[PDB]
Amino acid sequence: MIVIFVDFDYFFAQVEEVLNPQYKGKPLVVCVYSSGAVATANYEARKLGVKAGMPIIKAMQIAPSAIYVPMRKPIYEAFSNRIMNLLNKHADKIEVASIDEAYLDVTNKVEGNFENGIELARKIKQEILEKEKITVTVGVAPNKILAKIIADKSKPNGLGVIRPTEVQDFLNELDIDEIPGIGSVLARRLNELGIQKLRDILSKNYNELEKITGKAKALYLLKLAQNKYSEPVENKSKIPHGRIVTMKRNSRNLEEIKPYLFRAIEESYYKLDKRIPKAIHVVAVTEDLDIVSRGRTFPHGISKETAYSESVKLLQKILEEDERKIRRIGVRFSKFI
DNA sequence: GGGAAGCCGGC
DNA sequence: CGCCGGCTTCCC
Ligand SMILES: [Ca+2]
Repeated sequence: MIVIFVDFDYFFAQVEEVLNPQYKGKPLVVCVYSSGAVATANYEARKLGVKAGMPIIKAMQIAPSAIYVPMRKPIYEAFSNRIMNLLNKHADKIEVASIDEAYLDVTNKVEGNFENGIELARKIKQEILEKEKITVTVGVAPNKILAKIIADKSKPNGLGVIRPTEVQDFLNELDIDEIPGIGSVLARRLNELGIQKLRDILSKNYNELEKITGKAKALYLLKLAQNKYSEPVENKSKIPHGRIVTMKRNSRNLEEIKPYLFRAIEESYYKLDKRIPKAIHVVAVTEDLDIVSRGRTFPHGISKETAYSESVKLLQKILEEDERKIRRIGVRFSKFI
């Protein structure tokens, strides 16, 4: 398999500089409100210590010279959509992982030769750069997971590569904390059990391991540690779809809300097109503007009716638990196929 | 079935 | 930047 993973560097900030070039070379911080937080920081801003998730208040007191802009999501979606469309032209299959990440299966495209894959990846960085002035990072590897890992090692504006010949040697010297699913709490204690690198997984009690990691993840690590891990690039998009409609007025009455919720399972569902969700979320935004959501997960796609049936059920649950008044109601679909 | 808990990771 | 939206597993 030949996977190219493409990661748009600090995408929201890059989009702002492309739109407003006078922002280039000065700190720029993109802000998100739900006090607000940093969604993205450009280079000069990051260089001063501004990080994603940081409260705007703390950011200002380390980058007072930064320009702080509000997040303009619809326009970032427009750029992303365009770049995704550049991508799928070069791919057999493309998995959109988020607004700024995509995995391309180009196996059948470079006629199976990893070398022409690397060059394809170059052409792809250059194309995006010429046409959209967006710099991206790419990783080229035999699978999705390796492609990502080496991509993150190559930040920013990079091109990282793990040749099929190098896979085993690479997997071997790989620290355990560099592995997705392995956060701080359990890296800490895989270390306490003598596991420092992914190879150490091979030489361990599978039961003393299992009891802290979990069955499915122990499996994951084993399969990974022996180059027997491979999940395919599914041709799809993981970006949640849905819309939230503003109501006539505040309401906590199930029957007043019900049709509003029912109509959102149209205004979005038409735009949903071919893809089929496994998860439903009713999103309620209070008069307070707080977000109250009840999601459920079903190992089955979602017909128009399977929504309604579980829709109001979840709307119930929301009303039956929160006391706040509700101003807008909506729906979010995820886990597509 | 589905809520509580712990963990990961994106923001 | 330390917090809370998805997944997995424990528990009732
Ligand atoms: Ca990233």
